[PDB]
Amino acid sequence: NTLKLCSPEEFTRLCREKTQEIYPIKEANGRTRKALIICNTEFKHLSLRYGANFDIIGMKGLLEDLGYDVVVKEELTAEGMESEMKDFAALSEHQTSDSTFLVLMSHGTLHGICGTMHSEKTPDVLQYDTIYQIFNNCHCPGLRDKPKVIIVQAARGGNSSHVEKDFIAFYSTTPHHLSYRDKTGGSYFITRLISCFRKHACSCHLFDIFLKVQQSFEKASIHSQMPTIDRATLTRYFYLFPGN
Repeated sequence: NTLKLCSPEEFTRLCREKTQEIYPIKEANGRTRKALIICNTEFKHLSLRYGANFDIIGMKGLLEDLGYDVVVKEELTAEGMESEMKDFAALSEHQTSDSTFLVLMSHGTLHGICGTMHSEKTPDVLQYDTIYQIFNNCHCPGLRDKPKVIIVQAARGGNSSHVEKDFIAFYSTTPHHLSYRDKTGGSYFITRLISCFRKHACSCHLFDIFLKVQQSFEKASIHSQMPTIDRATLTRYFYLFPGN
């Protein structure tokens, strides 16, 4: 419904009692949190992703209610996705932010996300691996020691050096499986993620929220779809303290 807010009190208490178990938060005055959504709907050779727009609008609304200014880029090739993420990684405003969310929504393969021109004769895939190199500590100084949260809405095979740390990835389903949409076309993963954030971001850290999303797919099955936490290297709890 609406994003529920953390009291200033509960904010200040947790930042004081658990200072070394929590990611530090910037107060909103000079804060410039940034978030990126990449979504491909139409494809040169692959089925249309009807309803993807509902997921964009829902997740842009969630991120804004959590204090992020949201960049949305749509219908990209793999090369274009690479280019936008590098431009996004280099943005001044990460210096005055405490975190980021990367939301990727397209057709997917086992190890990558598809661009608009992808086909098995004309492969146009961005490896998920490449995301980690673009945003790591070496190549994105603005987000060092800050949580980089990746949300991936995609099928996962159903299309018929220096330190890496402070990442978490939340995939809509498990490897080799598909993700499903309701009769209006909205993704179940996105719909339940949004409502779970809106109820619990005020009092739960990120990993606890992800887990409640996964519990809902056990309590209310959707075929074999099970959101998956992947390649997680967070070193502290990530509280959002909405409203602060």
